[PDB]
Amino acid sequence: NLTCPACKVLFTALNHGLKKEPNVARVGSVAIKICKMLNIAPLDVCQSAVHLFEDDVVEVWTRSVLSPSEACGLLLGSSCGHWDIFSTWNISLPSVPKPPPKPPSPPAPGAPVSRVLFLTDLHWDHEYLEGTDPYCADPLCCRRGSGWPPNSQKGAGFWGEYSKCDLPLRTLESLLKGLGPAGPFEMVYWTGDIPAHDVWQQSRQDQLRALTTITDLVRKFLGPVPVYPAVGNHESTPVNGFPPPFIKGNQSSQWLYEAMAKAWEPWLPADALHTLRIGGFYALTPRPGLRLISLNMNFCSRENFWLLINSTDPAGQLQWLVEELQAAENRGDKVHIIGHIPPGHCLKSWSWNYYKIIARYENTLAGQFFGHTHVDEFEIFYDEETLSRPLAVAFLAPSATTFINLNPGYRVYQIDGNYPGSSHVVLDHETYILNLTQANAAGGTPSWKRLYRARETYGLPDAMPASWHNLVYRMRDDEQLFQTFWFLYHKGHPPSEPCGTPCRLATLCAQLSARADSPALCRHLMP
Ligand SMILES: *[C@@H]1O[C@H](CO)[C@@H](O[C@@H]2O[C@H](CO)[C@@H](O[C@@H]3O[C@H](CO)[C@@H](O)[C@H](O)[C@@H]3O)[C@H](O)[C@H]2NC(C)=O)[C@H](O)[C@H]1NC(C)=O
Ligand SMILES: *[C@@H]1O[C@H](CO[C@@H]2O[C@@H](C)[C@@H](O)[C@@H](O)[C@@H]2O)[C@@H](O[C@@H]2O[C@H](CO)[C@@H](O)[C@H](O)[C@H]2NC(C)=O)[C@H](O)[C@H]1NC(C)=O
Ligand SMILES: CCCCCCCCCCCCCCCCCCP(=O)(O)O
Ligand SMILES: [Cl-]
Ligand SMILES: [Cl-]
Ligand SMILES: [Zn+2]
Ligand SMILES: [Zn+2]
Repeated sequence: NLTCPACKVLFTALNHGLKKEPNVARVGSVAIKICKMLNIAPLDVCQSAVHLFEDDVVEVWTRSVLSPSEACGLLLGSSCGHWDIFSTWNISLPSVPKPPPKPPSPPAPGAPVSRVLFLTDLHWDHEYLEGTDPYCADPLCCRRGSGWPPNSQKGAGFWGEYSKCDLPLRTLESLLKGLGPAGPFEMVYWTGDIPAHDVWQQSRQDQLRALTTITDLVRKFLGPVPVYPAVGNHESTPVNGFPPPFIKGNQSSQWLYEAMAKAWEPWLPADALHTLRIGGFYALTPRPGLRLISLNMNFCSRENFWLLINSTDPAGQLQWLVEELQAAENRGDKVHIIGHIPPGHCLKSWSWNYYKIIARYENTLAGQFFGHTHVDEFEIFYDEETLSRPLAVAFLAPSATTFINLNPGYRVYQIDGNYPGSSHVVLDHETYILNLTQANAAGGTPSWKRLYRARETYGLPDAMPASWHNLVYRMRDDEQLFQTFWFLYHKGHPPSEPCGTPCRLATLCAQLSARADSPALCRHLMP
C-alpha cells in the first residue's frame, strides 16, 4: 500500500549516507564485532581484513541488495519492485542440430603422445619463515606474525609444513628444476591462485609482486614451451572480488587484467590478450586441430560479491563460450577447457547452464582441467535428460601448496600427440610430489618423485568417462581400494581420522556432482 514509496525513500537515503565513509566505518566496525564473536580469525586479522572489504562490499550492496527496486520488491511483493538477486537465468544454444553422439577411437599404434604439465594453487607466502609457530591462531602460520612454537615445539619446516601454511619461494623454485623426468612437455596449463592466504594484509602491490615474480620464474625455466594460464580466485584483492566488465573506474579489475597482459604477452597471441584485458578469459589454437579455452570462473563464484548486482552470465562469458564451441564443431576442431574453480562448485544457475553446454558439445570436448580444491579429484558429466550416460570428465589436479596438511605436488597429462587425425584427448596422467617428511628431516634433501600413475594404480583401460564411471561405484564396494584413493587424494599425506562410509560416500558423491545442488546425481550411491 502506501508503504511502497517509504521503502524507496529510506533505502535511497542510506545509500547516500554510505557514500560517507565515517558511517561505513561504523558499519565496518559492526562486521568486525561479528568477526570476533564468530571466531573467523583472531581480532588482529579481523580489523585489517574488514577495512579492506567494507568499501567495496558496501558499494555492491547499494547497487543491488539495498537498491530500492530490488529490496522493496522483496518485502512488499511484486506490486512494489522486483527482487532478483540470485534469480535463475538461461542460456540460448545455437540452431544447429547436435550431431549423433560419437566417442573418440583409441589412438593407433606408434601414434605420438604429448605431455602437458598442470600447475595450480601454488600459493606463495613471501613472509613464510622457518621456526615460526605452525600452530598459530591466525588463518595462516609459519611466517612473520605467527610467533614461535610455544614450549620447545618444532617450528615451521625448512621447505614447508603440514599445516595451514603456504609455500616458501625456494620450495616453488625447487619444483621447476626437478621436471626433467616428468618432461619433455609441449605446453602447460596453469589455473591460478598464486598469492597466499594472508588476505587481511594484501595490497595491490603485494598482489602484483607475486604475479610478476612468479611469472618470470616460470618463463625462465620453461623457455620455448608455451604456458597457458587461467585466472584464480586469490589473485585479486579483495579476494574473490571480480567486478564484471560493466564496472568501471578504479574499483574495476582493470589493474589486474592489464598487469597480467604484460606478464603474459610472450605466451599469448593478440586476439587472446584482447579478451583477457576485458574479462579474464580467452581462447586460442595451441596446435592444429585443437582449440584451448581458459575461463574466468570468478564470474561463477559464490564468493564473488559483485554478482549480487547482476548474477546473470557476467561478461557474457557463457554466450562467448558457445560461439567458440560451435565454431570448432564447424571446423571439426577439438577443445580443452581450463579454469580455476570447477563447475561443480559454481553458482547453481551458472553450473546448470554449463552442464548443458557440455552435453551439447560432448563430441567437441577433448579435455577439462581445473584446481582450487588442492586435492586429487575428478568430476564426471552425464547426459542432461537422464544423467545415465557419462559423456565427459574434468580433472581436478592437486595443488602445489601444502595448504593444508598436504604434500606438495603437480600433475602431468599424457594426451593424444600432435598429429593430424588426433583426438587431442587425455590418454593418462602422472602425479609428482615432494615428501616433506624426508626433505625437512635432519640431513634431508628435496627429492621429487612420481607418487603414482593413473591407469597403473587404478588399472583403467583408458581415460574416457566410462572407465572413471565404473571406477566410482567400484570403490563404493571395495574398502581397501578407496583407502588407496584416499591416500592419493592427499598427495601421499592423508589425514589421521579414518574415512568412514559417510566420509567415503560424501567423497564419492562429489566425484559425480559435476553440477551444483543436484542430489539426483548421488542417487545410486545410497538408497
Ligand atoms: C615419506 O617419507 C616418510 C619417511 O618417514 C614415510 O613415512 C614412513 O614410512 C615408513 C614406511 O613406509 C614407516 O616406517 C615404518 O616404521 C616401522 C616401525 O615404526 C618399521 O617396522 C617399518 O619397516 C617402517 O620403517 C612409517 O609410515 C613412516 N616412518 C616414520 C618414522 O614416520 C612416508 O611413507 C613417505 N611418503 C611417501 C608418499 O613415500
Ligand atoms: C544482467 O546481465 C545480463 C548479461 O550480463 C551483462 O548484462 C548487460 C547489462 C551487459 O552489461 C552485458 O554486456 C552483460 O553480459 C543481461 O542479459 C543480457 O542482456 C543483453 C543486453 O545487454 C542481451 O544481449 C543478452 O542476450 C542477455 N543475456 C542474458 C542471458 O540475459 C541482463 O539484462 C542484465 N540485467 C540488468 C538488469 O541489467
Ligand atoms: C526499515 C527496513 C528494515 C531493514 C533495513 C536494513 C538495512 C540496514 C543497513 C544500515 C547501514 C547503516 C548506514 C546508515 C546510513 C544513514 C544515512 C542517513 P543520511 O543519508 O540522511 O545521512
Ligand atoms: Cl624461512
Ligand atoms: Cl545414449
Ligand atoms: Zn588454491
Ligand atoms: Zn582457488
